[PDB]
Amino acid sequence: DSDRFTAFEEELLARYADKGIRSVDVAAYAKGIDIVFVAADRKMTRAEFSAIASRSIRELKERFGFDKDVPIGAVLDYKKDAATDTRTRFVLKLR
Ligand code: NA
Repeated sequence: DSDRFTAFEEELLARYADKGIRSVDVAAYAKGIDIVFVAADRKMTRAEFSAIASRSIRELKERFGFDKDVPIGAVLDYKKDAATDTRTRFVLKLR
């Protein structure tokens, strides 16, 4: 149960590691689900992130069977390392 999304997260991490992504988390709450990406840099444009997020959300929905009425969004954070506080770059609104 705790590991429901782990394999999926690991797959996405491995796919986007070359783009500075260091962690991926499927974060579910009452009103929606977000895929939370953490990068070690600020190089990705919004348009680039938006494409990565859109594909990951499509994949999430198909893989876990999330109905069309389940809002899903995505977040890109910049966290350089464990010595540095998180800064959020983009939040794509639950669609
Ligand atoms: Na993770």
